[PDB]
Amino acid sequence: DLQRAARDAAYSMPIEEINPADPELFRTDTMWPYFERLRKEDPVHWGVSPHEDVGGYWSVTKYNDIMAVDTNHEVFSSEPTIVLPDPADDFTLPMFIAMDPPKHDVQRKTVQPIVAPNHLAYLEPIIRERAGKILDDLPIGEEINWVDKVSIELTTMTLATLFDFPWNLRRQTLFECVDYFMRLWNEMEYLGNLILLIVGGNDTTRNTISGSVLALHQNPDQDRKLRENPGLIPAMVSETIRWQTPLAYMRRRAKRDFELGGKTIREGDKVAMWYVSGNRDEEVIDRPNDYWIERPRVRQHLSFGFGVHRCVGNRLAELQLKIIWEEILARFPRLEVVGPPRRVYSSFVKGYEELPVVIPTRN
Ligand code: HEM
Repeated sequence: DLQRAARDAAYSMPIEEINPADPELFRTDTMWPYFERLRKEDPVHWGVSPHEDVGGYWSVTKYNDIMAVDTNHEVFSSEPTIVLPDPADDFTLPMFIAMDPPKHDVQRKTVQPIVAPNHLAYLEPIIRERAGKILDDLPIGEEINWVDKVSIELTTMTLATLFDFPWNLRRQTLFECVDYFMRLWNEMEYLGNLILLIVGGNDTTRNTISGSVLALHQNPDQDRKLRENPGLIPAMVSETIRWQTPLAYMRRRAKRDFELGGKTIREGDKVAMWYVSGNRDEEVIDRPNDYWIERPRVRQHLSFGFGVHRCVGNRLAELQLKIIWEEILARFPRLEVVGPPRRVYSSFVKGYEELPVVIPTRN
């Protein structure tokens, strides 16, 4: 089908021309063969994009390589940004994800409370109630865009719930403040930090909900295993977060000359940590291109990163999705995917815009 044509085109073409950051590979879902080939023949790979903002950059495609970059913030700087294209000046709000340790470590401490375990324990029964209602309102035996009707709805609910937003003069004035800045974003320390949490927990949680549904459509063996024993939901949530890799990569910038995969990454070079490709390294992961809930070491995966920038919201994400999926199995014995998805046109955000689903029956 498509996956074969791309395998042909990828192994055929001259390896230096492989530009993994092409967003048209990620939307057509044809990017796996390119990454597989690099993983073998050119693990640390110099490529060039047609786009200026990007230009030439290193693709780090293997698990251990990626870790060596992620964990080493002395050499590999999260400044000035963490996406490939260099910063404009549309949005100058201070993101601590694109800040380096001393300054970075301080700002992070300001958000660790809001995602602390005793606060998660407060939120759980609320998230569950609220998820329960969103799901009780879905239509039965009628086709819906799962992304708009379920993933966005549930994702919006969680973020609202996290910050006790509306869903009174100061509570209301803060929401409005936040809504303002989030709109501008799409088109000042503590405010950025709060905007980062929202941005960093929106499309990632969204896409993992849409992801799960497709994964189970593609593996009816593993749907059965899940509905038979619901104790496997946290496993399934892990394996989806690997399988789907909502943030495909994160970039860094070398502060000195550095040797990785026997190649000299030069000072000031851009380095793309391809988590999407590292999550499928045969060398570290058994049966990497298999949706496998009961795979051993289900938790060992790159999708939340490693090192000082490791997703601060990882346990909230896993608790959100756990509750969501408890509540989904309770209500719907089938989530039949009736048409092919329509994927986001980005090599950063690996996600869905459309996912046609029918829910036949309830309870
Ligand atoms: C499935 C869900 C999620 C995935 C896959 C994900 C993935 C990531 C990744 C890959 C990073 C960068 C790691 C690195 O550079 O080494 C990151 C950072 C971050 N994520 Fe998430 N994330 C998820 C959910 C969330 C949630 C729910 C929140 C907040 C409620 C959140 C907030 C953040 C923040 C604030 C950062 C920056 C951390 C720092 O700079 O120290 N994420 N996330």
